[PDB]
Amino acid sequence: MKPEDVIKEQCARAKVVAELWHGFTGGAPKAALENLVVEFNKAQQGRCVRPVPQGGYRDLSTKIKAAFAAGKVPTMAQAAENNIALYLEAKALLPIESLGVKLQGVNLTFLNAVRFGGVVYGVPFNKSIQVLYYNKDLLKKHGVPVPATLEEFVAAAKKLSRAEGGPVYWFQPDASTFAYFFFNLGGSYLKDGKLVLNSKEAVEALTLLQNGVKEGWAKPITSGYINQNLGSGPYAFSVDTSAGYTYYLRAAKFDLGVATLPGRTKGQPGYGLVQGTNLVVFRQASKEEQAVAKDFLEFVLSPRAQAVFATATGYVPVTEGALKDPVYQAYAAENPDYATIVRQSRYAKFEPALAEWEQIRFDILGQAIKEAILNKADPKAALDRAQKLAEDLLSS
Ligand SMILES: Nc1nc2c(ncn2[C@@H]2O[C@H](COP(=O)(O)O[C@H]3[C@@H](O)[C@H](n4ccc(=O)[nH]c4=O)O[C@@H]3CO)[C@H]3CC(O)(O)C[C@H]32)c(=O)[nH]1
Ligand SMILES: [Cl-]
Repeated sequence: MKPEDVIKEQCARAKVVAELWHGFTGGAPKAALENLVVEFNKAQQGRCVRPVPQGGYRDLSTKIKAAFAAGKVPTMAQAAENNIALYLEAKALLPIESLGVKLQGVNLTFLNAVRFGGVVYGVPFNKSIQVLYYNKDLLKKHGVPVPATLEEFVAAAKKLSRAEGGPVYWFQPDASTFAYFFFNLGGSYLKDGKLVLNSKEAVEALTLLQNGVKEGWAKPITSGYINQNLGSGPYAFSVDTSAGYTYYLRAAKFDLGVATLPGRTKGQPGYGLVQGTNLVVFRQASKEEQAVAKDFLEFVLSPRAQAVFATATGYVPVTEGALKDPVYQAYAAENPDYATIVRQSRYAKFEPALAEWEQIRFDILGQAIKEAILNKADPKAALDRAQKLAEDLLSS
C-alpha cells in the first residue's frame, strides 16, 4: 500500500479517529507527514490520526471557513499565524498547554508567532526559512564567490547574466520574494500598529526587482515553481523556501548549492521569511479526539519525529532536542545544507499575524507586485493602490 492506504486501514480499525486537514499536495512534505502518522498510528490501541489533503494552504483555509459555516470542523489542521488570528475571532481553537502538550524546548521565534494575548494556540510543525539556492557549477565557471551581501548578489547576477546571455536570478513576483528584499532594505510592515504596504523600503524593494527585469539579470517565473522551470535558460540563484529543497535537488541538472541569504553587510546573513504552518486543535472536537491530538502533538515534538520530518523535507527542526538526535546528526554530517538551513533559521522575520493577511498578501500586495513586474506599473503607484485597498479591507 501507499502510506495513505495504510492510514485508511489503520483508521477503519480504530475506535477513535482525529482528522488532521493539511495543504501538502505531494512530494516529500506529504510523504513525511504521512510517514509520521503511520508510525503514530502503530503506537496506539485504536486511536488514530487521519490526514485529509485539502489542496494547498489557500484551499485549506477556504475549506476550514466552509467547515465553520457547515457546523463541523476536523480535530486538527495546519494554520499560518494569520489563520490562527482569524480562527481566534470565532473562539474556535483550544489553548495547546491546557491540552497538556509540553512546549519546553520549542524554538522561541516559532512559539512567539503562535502566542496571542500570552496564550499559545498552535504547535509549530512545518516551519520553513528562505535560503539562497544556487548553481555551484555556473558560479565556479565565471569565478564568482557565493554573494554574502545584497550589493555582491546584484553584482554577481549582472556579471553572470552578461556572460551567459540571459537573466540568472530567477524569482516569483510574489509577496514571499518581495519580503526578502523589503526586510533586508530595512522595511517593516507595521508602523505604530498600522499596516503600511507603500513605505519607502517597499518602493525600493519592488523597484530593485523591476530594474532587475529591465536590466536583464532578474527573470520573473510566472508558470509553476522556480524548480519546475529549471533547464529553460541559465540559472545562478533564487531566494526560496527551505521546503523547496527536495524539489530543487530532484530537478537541478547542475550541482545545487544552498547558502545563507545575502545581507545588508557581511556582519550577518540577511533575514529570511519564515513560512510553513502550525497545527491547531478545534474546541468542537470530542474529549477522546482531543486526547488523540495531545498524544499526536507530543509525538510530533519528539526528537526523532522532528529529526526524520526536517531531514526528509528541508523544514527547520522546531525543537532544541531535534538537533541532539543522532538521526539528525548523521544527516547533517553527510549534508552540509541541513546545517545551512538551520544557520539561516537564526536570521528570521515574520509577516503580520493579522486575520486579513492571507487576502492582503495574495490579492492586494501580490497583485501590486505582479502589476509592477509583469505590466511595468510604476512601483509607487502600484503600492499606493495596494495600501488603499488594504486600509479599505481593514476598516470594512
Ligand atoms: N495561505 C497562506 N500561504 C502562505 C502564507 N505565507 C506564505 N504562504 C505560502 O506558503 C508557501 C511557502 O510555504 P512552505 O511550507 O515553506 O513551502 C511549500 C511549497 O512552497 C513548497 N513546494 C511545493 C512544490 C514545489 O514544486 N516546490 C516547492 O517549493 O513546499 C511546501 C509544501 O507545499 C508560499 C509559496 C507557495 O507554495 O506558492 C505559497 C506561499 C500565509 O500567510 N497564508
Ligand atoms: Cl503573493
